[PDB]
Amino acid sequence: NLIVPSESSDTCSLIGFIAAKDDFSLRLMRDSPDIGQLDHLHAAEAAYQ
Amino acid sequence: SMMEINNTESAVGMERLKVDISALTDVDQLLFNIPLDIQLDGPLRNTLVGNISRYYTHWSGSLEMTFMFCGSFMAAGKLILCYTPPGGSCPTTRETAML
Amino acid sequence: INFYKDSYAASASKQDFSQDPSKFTEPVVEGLKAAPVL
Amino acid sequence: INFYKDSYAASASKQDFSQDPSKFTEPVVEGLKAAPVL
Amino acid sequence: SDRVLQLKLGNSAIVTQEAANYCCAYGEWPNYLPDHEAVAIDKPTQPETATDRFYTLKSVKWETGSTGWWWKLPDALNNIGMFGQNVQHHYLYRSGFLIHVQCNATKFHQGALLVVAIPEHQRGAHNTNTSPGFDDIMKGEEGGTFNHPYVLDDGTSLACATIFPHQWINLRTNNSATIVLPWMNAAPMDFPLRHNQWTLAIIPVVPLGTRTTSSMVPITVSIAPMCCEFNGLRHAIT
Amino acid sequence: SDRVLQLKLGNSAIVTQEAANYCCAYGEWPNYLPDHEAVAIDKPTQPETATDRFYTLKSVKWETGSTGWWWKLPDALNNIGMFGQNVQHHYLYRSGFLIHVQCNATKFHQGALLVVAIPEHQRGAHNTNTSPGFDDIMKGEEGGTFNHPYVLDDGTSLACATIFPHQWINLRTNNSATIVLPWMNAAPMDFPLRHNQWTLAIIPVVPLGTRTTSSMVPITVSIAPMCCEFNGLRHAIT
Amino acid sequence: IESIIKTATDTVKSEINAELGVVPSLNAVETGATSNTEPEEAIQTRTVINQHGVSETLVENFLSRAALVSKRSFEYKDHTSSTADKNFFKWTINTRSFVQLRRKLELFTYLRFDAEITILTTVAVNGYVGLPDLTLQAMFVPTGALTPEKQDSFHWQSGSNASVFFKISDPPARITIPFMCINSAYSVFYDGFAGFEKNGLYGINPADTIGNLCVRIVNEHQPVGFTVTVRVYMKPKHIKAWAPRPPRTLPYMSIANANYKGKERAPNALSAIIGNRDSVKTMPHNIVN
Amino acid sequence: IESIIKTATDTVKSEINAELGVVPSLNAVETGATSNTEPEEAIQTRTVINQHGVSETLVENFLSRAALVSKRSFEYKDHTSSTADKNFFKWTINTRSFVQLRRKLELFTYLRFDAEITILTTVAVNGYVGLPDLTLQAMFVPTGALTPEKQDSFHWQSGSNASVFFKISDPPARITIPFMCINSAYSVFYDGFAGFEKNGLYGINPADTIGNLCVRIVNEHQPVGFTVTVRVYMKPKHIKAWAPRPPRTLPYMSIANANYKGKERAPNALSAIIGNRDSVKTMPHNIVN
Ligand SMILES: CC(C)Oc1ccc(C(=O)Nc2cccc3c(-c4cnn(CC(F)(F)F)c4)ccnc23)cc1
Ligand SMILES: CC(C)Oc1ccc(C(=O)Nc2cccc3c(-c4cnn(CC(F)(F)F)c4)ccnc23)cc1
Repeated sequence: NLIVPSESSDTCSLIGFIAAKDDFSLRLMRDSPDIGQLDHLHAAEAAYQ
Repeated sequence: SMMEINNTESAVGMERLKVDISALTDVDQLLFNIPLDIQLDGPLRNTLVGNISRYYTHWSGSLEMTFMFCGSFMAAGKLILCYTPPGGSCPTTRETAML
Repeated sequence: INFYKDSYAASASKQDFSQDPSKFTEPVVEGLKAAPVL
Repeated sequence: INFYKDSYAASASKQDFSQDPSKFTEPVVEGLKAAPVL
Repeated sequence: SDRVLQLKLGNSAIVTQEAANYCCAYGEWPNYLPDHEAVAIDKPTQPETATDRFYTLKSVKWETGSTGWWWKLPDALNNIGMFGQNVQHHYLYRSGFLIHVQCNATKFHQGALLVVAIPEHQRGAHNTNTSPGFDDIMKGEEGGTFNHPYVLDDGTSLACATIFPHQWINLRTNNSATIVLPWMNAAPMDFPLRHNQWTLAIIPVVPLGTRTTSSMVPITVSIAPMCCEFNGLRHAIT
Repeated sequence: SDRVLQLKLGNSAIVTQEAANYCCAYGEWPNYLPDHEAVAIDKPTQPETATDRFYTLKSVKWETGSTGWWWKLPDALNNIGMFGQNVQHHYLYRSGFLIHVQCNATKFHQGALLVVAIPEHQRGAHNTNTSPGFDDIMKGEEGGTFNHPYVLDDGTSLACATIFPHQWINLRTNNSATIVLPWMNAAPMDFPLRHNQWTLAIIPVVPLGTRTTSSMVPITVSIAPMCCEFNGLRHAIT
Repeated sequence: IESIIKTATDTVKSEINAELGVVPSLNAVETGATSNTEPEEAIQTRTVINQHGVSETLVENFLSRAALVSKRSFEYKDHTSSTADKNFFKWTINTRSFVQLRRKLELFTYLRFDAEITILTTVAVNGYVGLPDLTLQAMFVPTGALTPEKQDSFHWQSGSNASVFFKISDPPARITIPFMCINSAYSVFYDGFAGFEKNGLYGINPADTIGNLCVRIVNEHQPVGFTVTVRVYMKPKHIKAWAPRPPRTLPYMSIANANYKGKERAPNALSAIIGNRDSVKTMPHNIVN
Repeated sequence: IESIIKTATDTVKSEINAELGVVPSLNAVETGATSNTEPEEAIQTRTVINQHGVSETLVENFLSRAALVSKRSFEYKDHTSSTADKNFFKWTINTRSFVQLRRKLELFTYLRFDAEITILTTVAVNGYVGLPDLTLQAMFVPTGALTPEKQDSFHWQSGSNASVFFKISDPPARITIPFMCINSAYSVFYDGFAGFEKNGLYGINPADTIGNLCVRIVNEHQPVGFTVTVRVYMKPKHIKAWAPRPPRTLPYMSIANANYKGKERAPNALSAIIGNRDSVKTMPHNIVN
């Protein structure tokens, strides 16, 4: 159990982390689904003016 | 890099990067689980390993998960962290996960 | 195949397999042992 | 003629004249003689 | 001299007095996975004699109307003995098989069985666009029966099936067939519950015939897994 | 330096930061049965990492009225994982055990547990001529509770139990105990369902006390079988 | 035993035999071995020095010729009112749609090869003003990448996807795709299910998934409509092949499975693969003079 | 310590441990070092000889693929009455306008590379008579040089500016631009102001200014109007990269800054980057049979 005295906070936090080890390998490069645009960015047109 | 394990409604911003643990009155209770799909939008996506891997299609090799306990010095406790190879449902009881 | 006079014209240099991940994973002044870290 | 950097780019490899038909014609643990088979 | 054979594996033995040599598929023998071919890094369990032993399935009756029978590996054994328990507790499996097929009758009987081991025997359905379902494929210990053995239930042909590892049981000549199968997969290990490496098929190309008094003529299948390895210890899927 | 310990067996690991050395019972370590001590002649199965791993039992609450707890080996594990499956399929079993007992509390708590491994802990009943029944003894994973820990439930005494392999958990000092047990039997192997070599006992000689706000204080037991061997492959008794 | 074979075997002369205990023409099919009877054992032969090469039946030569795998027509026009491939299409890459290449590939259980891809484009005016020299973009979209939704979507910027830009007046565009299975060989047949639940596809190995080919016209539409047709050819090269299979007899029904029906009557009916003759004593093309 | 790494690391077999004072699975995240726990320390392993190459994650391979950086359409017509790009345009060179290349480049703080530039041109008839084979001129106008004001201005005589002349029927025009920063590396991010007064731009290093790309049609206008679209691709090559950065999560707002808003709801909302599940105990795609 989590066991705490009266003067400690009754609720405590975990932070979780992840990494690859050095046996890790990646293959077949692709465009990432984490970014996209539907429009011109602001000031993109002004690069032509 | 930090997992967004608390990806729940009512966790806002930085609250999504921590899991809160409390004293329980029942033995061997489940605290949380972590989905391991890097492709689908889970706790692993917005991580260094996550964001770089999503430029690629195939992957191999081991992952490390580290947990830091951020209670007071006076807080004590033991947890069990379990990895289940695929093939069935996610385990809901410690006696199953322990295997 | 590069018959251009300027070396910046050449094709890409895909041969540098040197790594040092410890400058990012272990920038600690005293290295970790296999062993209580603190 | 292959000036590409990846070896999978190359032309086809039509030079492997190795055969072993006995793995399909004779997968018997004791080989046949020239001689009653059974 | 090549008509008598004893097979011994673990606590089980089979003797036959009317064999016809035996087949080692593609001239291979089963072996454990070497380190230069390994993928999964956890130490495997190698149960040896607990798993590497003959299991005898339910016998089927050879009858005048019989189209033939099939059993899928590992599926037919996934619920049997300590082999089945390791299958249920581990994500990954690897093994060969020793297959012994048994059928005796009188010297007044006639009939020929093609006994063939088919790698990746991906079945078709007949006269439909819909692919075979899970319950069409996954029969377990009972196995299935051929719908159209003449095309091997896959739009192909029986006549050319001798390209696969096989023997015949010809009641004139022999009462048993033996096939030794290596590990036969593109990956070095597999999840045993969703893919079958091998299908055993037994097809009566010449039907059973006699003019003596009739008796039930069973065909019996005995299968020993060989060099079983298991990785990814988990709870039982079961 | 002898307060931090990592135990790794198979796919399981335990770390502790407040140990007090660890006990190797009678100075022994587990080993496999050598040929000069063998009886049964069939080749044993040695499942290694499938069986030689920590199993964690249900935690018990340490409460002010607690008399202590006990678990019998192999009985407590006979239905757990691949260890249990080999137990059910084999007539004969042999192994050691690694026992890790876990109990943490605050620096304002007090209490001491005697953690003792008792070989051949043949129980008595209290105030009767009738011997303990099958259901008094065979508790499985849940284990039992002491009726009269002061005489160890066997007309003997707690005070002298330190002749058996033991550590203490003293909440002032340490939060875990570890005992390594060799094979401890007159015969080289045994039938696992009718005899227990070892009883783990945990007795609160000093009761749990604090004046902070109360929390549930569980005690957790983790047991790894070590060098498991099984002989006499059979169907499952189960 | 493995050996190098470049030409067919020579024949030695043979004499009369008459030996007791030696019967080379007798065989035992029940063992599963094919007959080992040599012609020198069956008849009296002459010496023949045989010079016939065997290179044309090499698996490399048998398989490494370019075959059509995809053909798609679409309208190049103003699509503002259409329901349709609106100046682009997506193709889920497969090799089962055209039966000539499919049947050859399915003679094998496992194949490992690199794929040479040739893209041929052709254009006609819709029902004439000349034919336009369009630029096309082909983009390989692997598993889990986003496919384009529109001709002008930003997916086409191709930051990390491989794209080839090519003209209709060019020679056909060509690239090699490496052998990209996550296993050591493609599973040509797969006796299994794709997922951990029971509802996954039968007969497709997830290990063999290639991805998507997305092809657009890069030009803005013209005032008039054209039909563009794209043809994709694959040529396997650097081929390894394992476990030869009995060939397909019945017509294919589907790209998704091995389902079968047969022709209504022989040849290649389910009841009769070979066409019928009147009797086992009838010689169908018998020479008569 | 620097070493040459061509393949992923091998795994050694490991035994049971039980050593006092040795706790390889315990770590101290507060030091800032990542966990050094090896798999051989955490579980019992087998020997694995690992043959997986690591070439595809080389920074050279990760970045050196051609990506769209500029796209411009203009009217090729008689412009005597127009308000407009009158048969030519000027582009102030930047790499921030198309998000796929931008996000990859912004994984790094400093980059040094040469830029391979590919120019793709396409033409459509305005709302058909065939497509004309136009000649175009691209002129690189560095900092402080005069840009063209008209299609026929004398700036286009290009006495010292680099110009490339290219046809629409040609393959795409290609040149390499050398690494031309006045520093040893481009500043991908710049925590500073461009001028000595306070009113200069935030976030742009003056050291990284490339200049202007001016593109005209060289032909006189025809009697009919066309739309010309120019696409510019950059490919970094001979790349060095320093100080990797956390990736962009929120949509970009602007080419001029890192300003952020997020999507209205998760994923990539400012309050929630990952999409929500019901609880920390919910497995969203749990296998059920
Ligand atoms: C846009 C440019 C830059 O990139 C491109 C990338 C790809 C293509 C294209 O069309 N490729 C392909 C078309 C058809 C089949 C394949 C296969 C394949 C399918 N199955 N198998 C195993 C078998 F044979 F056993 F079944 C192998 C593998 C790789 N590619 C294929 C076109 C262009
Ligand atoms: C007309 C012909 C003869 O000459 C030409 C000359 C140039 C071009 C053209 O378009 N060039 C370019 C387009 C887009 C970006 C760049 C960059 C760059 C921007 N930023 N950075 C640092 C980064 F990545 F860190 F941000 C590097 C550098 C040099 N060129 C660029 C086209 C043609």
